[PDB]
Amino acid sequence: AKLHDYYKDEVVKKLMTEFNYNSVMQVPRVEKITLNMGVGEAIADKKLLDNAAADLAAISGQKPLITKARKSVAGFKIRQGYPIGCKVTLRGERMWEFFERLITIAVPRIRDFRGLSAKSFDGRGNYSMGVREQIIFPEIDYDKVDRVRGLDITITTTAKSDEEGRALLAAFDFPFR
Amino acid sequence: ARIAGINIPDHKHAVIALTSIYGVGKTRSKAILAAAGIAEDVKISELSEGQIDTLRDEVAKFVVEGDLRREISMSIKRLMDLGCYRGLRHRRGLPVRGQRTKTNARTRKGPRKPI
Amino acid sequence: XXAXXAG
Amino acid sequence: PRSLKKGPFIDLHLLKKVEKAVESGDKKPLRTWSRRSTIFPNMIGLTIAVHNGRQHVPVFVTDEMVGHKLGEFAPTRTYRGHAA
Amino acid sequence: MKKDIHPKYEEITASCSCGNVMKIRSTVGHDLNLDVCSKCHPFFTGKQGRVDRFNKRFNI
RNA sequence: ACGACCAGGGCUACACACGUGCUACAAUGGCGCAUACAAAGAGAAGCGACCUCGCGAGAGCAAGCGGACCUCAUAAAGUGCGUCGUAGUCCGGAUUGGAGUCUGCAACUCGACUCCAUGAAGUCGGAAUCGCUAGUAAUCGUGGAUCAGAAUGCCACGGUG
RNA sequence: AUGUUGAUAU
RNA sequence: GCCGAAGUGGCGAAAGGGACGCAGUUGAUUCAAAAUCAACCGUUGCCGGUUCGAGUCCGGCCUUCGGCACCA
RNA sequence: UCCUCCUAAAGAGUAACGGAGGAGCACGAAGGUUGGCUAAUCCUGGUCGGACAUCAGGAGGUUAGUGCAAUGGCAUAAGCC
Ligand SMILES: [K+]
Ligand SMILES: [Mg+2]
Ligand SMILES: [Mg+2]
Ligand SMILES: [Mg+2]
Ligand SMILES: [Mg+2]
Ligand SMILES: [Mg+2]
Ligand SMILES: [Mg+2]
Ligand SMILES: [Mg+2]
Ligand SMILES: [Mg+2]
Ligand SMILES: [Mg+2]
Ligand SMILES: [Mg+2]
Ligand SMILES: [Mg+2]
Ligand SMILES: [Mg+2]
Ligand SMILES: [Mg+2]
Ligand SMILES: [Mg+2]
Ligand SMILES: [Mg+2]
Ligand SMILES: [Mg+2]
Ligand SMILES: [Mg+2]
Ligand SMILES: [Mg+2]
Ligand SMILES: [Zn+2]
Repeated sequence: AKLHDYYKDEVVKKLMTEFNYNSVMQVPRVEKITLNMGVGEAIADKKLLDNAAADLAAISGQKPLITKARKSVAGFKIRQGYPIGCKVTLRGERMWEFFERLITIAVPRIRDFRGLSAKSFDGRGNYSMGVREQIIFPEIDYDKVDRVRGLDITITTTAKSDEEGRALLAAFDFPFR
Repeated sequence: ARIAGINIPDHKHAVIALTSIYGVGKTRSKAILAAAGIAEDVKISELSEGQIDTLRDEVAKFVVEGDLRREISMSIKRLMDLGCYRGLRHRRGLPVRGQRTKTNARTRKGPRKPI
Repeated sequence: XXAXXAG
Repeated sequence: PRSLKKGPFIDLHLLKKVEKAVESGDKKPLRTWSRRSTIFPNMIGLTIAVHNGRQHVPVFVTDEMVGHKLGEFAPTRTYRGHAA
Repeated sequence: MKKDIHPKYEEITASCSCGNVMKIRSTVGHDLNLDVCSKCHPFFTGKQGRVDRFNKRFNI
């Protein structure tokens, strides 16, 4: 809610002024934040997937969805419908709380943080970033890590351009290099 | 127990625990602790939160971890881009400090690859 | 043999 | 490395040739044998053709080369792999 | 939210070394004690020459 | 010119194979603090104390000594106490980065040493193979020749045994 | 038990 | 002209998600060579399919081998 | 023997030692119904992650899918949960 309140009170006014929008509905909102773990090694052992899910659950606060292979792929030795990943979709209050926890805590705790890339937009105002270790989230205990395990965050936006996209995140002081 | 963006060991004496920081050896580890005013035999587990914070301030006086790693990486990249002798040695993966390559030099050359 | 000795 | 109290080393023949070269302008390269001479700031810009044993290798002196010896930019041994 | 599938997710304090107290919701269970936060981290705060070297060491 | 002089390079190269060594893989050990007991030897373009400065390699100043006198020069293993607790580690110290010192017209190719950082392989070694019968083997330091500088080699010396 | 061979001239 | 086998390491020859001999290479043993010992190295004729995936299944092609070519 | 296409001359049927392929099953769900859902492929961004895994968005519009050949069907899906 902190950053949701900050969005409504402060960010909307910045983006209105910046882009000279007619309507307030023309301002970029943050739609959702999808955390994904590709757990391709789980073909060997399903316990790793369970542990991966448990980590993503701790980070997010939601029980994750176990994703599965859209098709068989011989390169990675996966058949169709084999569980090879897991995701959480964060929307609303939980999204904003996570987005706080990411910016204020987790991103600082990245090893050798020199800003996030500003060229990591899809072309349609959505931002994606790799987390390389689950240690950056304090929710994970450092002691009980079986394997070091990253996840990809994606912040989906109602921004049309990347300029609108980056401006929105920049208004939250999203740490861009 | 978390200093310089790493989790240092808790059960170890502080002198040893600090050396887990990249850029901190035995001599610095002693200077850090002596500046912070912590006895070397103290286990990091036994320290209070304020004592950890003083150590973080003391460690911050030294170029460590990613600051150091990029200093080193730059210093090597500098040489390789110059095309100085040491540069060429770094590129080819051969001893840089004038050691013999007729024999030994396996640390640089890696395991032997037969003809 | 050896195509033609004592070493 | 050479003591700081002694200062840098350069051949007096090299020094004067460089001093003259800077005074005139960036001319045809300075053909030296003085591989042992330190590269000075005033050499920056000059091409110094340094002996490697058999030929004078052109070295265009940049900022990053300052402090190095001229010999560092003229390799003496030829090697292109075994069985190549 | 569904009932009794999710992690227990409740407000906890997170006091940084710099002194930034927070009140995040989290799964962790207890109050955190952070080493670094957004308000004090080098990048966020913004607290991150051979010819010069030559002139210093020798000074002719 | 197959003679002679010179500068720079090379003898230090490196897919690789072998010989001889050094250092290890640790707890009969590592580290810290304290404290015992040698022999033999060298020294004037030399050995260099004390004192002062430097974390240190060293630097400055300057006695003494051609030596049973002065100097190199604290022997180390040991012993006492503490710590580590079997870990690729407080084992190992390769490699590399940065910063230096000294010798020398000159340390790039290609010196030794110091400081900070780095912290590789290695957990006792396949077939095979070597030395040694006693103050020996094993292990521990010490000195010397060559030498401006440059030993893990060589030649020698005692300690434990 | 078994257990081969040793280039030419000198 | 027809019809069955096949084509795999250097050689011979085994096997819908590449081993065995010999050879070769390195080391050892020997005064030396062999024998021997210890390591190691190589890896699916061709083309197009089927398939998530082909040495492996399908079709065609090339090369080799075998058999059949009779009644007149 | 059986199935699909073509020969087959725009109804049906139609021969050859004509041209091409398949079957001799599977499934207690892969059947019934209710409710829901929509494909291939490529592009852009994204930890490990690569041409191709999982994630996000875009383009695209069934070029997918159909327990197994081919043909005719299939979005109100007959396709997916
Ligand atoms: K014979
Ligand atoms: Mg060190
Ligand atoms: Mg050398
Ligand atoms: Mg000469
Ligand atoms: Mg030699
Ligand atoms: Mg040690
Ligand atoms: Mg001497
Ligand atoms: Mg004497
Ligand atoms: Mg190992
Ligand atoms: Mg051990
Ligand atoms: Mg005897
Ligand atoms: Mg000795
Ligand atoms: Mg001498
Ligand atoms: Mg005979
Ligand atoms: Mg008809
Ligand atoms: Mg008709
Ligand atoms: Mg009829
Ligand atoms: Mg329905
Ligand atoms: Mg149905
Ligand atoms: Zn803070």
